[PDB]
Amino acid sequence: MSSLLNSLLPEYFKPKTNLNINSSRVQYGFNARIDMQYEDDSGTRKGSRP
Amino acid sequence: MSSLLNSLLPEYFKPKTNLNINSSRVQYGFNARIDMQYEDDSGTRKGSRP
Amino acid sequence: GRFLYTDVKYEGQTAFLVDMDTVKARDHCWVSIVDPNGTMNLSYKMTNFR
Repeated sequence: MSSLLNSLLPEYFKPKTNLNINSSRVQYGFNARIDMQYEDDSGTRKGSRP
Repeated sequence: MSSLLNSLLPEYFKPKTNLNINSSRVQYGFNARIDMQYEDDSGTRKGSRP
Repeated sequence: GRFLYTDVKYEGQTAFLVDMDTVKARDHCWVSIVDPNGTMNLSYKMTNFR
């Protein structure tokens, strides 16, 4: 059931036709950007994981 | 014709009186800041050339 | 890069003694602090998936 399992993939990702698998192990993920903001009794601190 | 050739220079640049040229070669340019934003079928990526 | 409660590896009830002196610094952004004080607030945003 193609239309069922095709819906599970995320909206941003649309994969191409071919895939040359040449191993018994494949990592899959995404490269996201995190913008953290910290606050406590001592004070405030702002950072960013690129 | 000073007023004609003076108009060709960019609005931000106003040069000073003297210039001690001590060579047969001079580079001239500007240091700009580029804020690129990329989007394709795989996803989005945001960078910045400082 | 996340923490699940099942990493404790003990079903049931317990109390934890956290070692605050031996807090190593593996990956440090500008947000990263070693000494928390009072009520800790962390607000993060995830953007630019690829």
